[PDB]
Amino acid sequence: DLICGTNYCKDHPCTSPIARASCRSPATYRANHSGKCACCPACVTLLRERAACKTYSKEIGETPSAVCQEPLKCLNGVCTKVTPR
Repeated sequence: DLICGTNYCKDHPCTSPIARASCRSPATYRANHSGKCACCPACVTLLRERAACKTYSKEIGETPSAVCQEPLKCLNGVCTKVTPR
């Protein structure tokens, strides 16, 4: 679990970043998605509630391009409606 301080990616820059111009819909560009602390851009796919998902943790470097559609979270391997409190 490698703390992702505001300047982490300055020390660990994206080495082979994709361009925004390269993502093809329905996939969409995100400036900070892939790699440890999400230093790399990605063309991402969004998943619906209940759909299966792989764990996403940038703190950990586990950064699948297919992610739950915000504010859904991947819990127990399923895109889950979390409502805080």
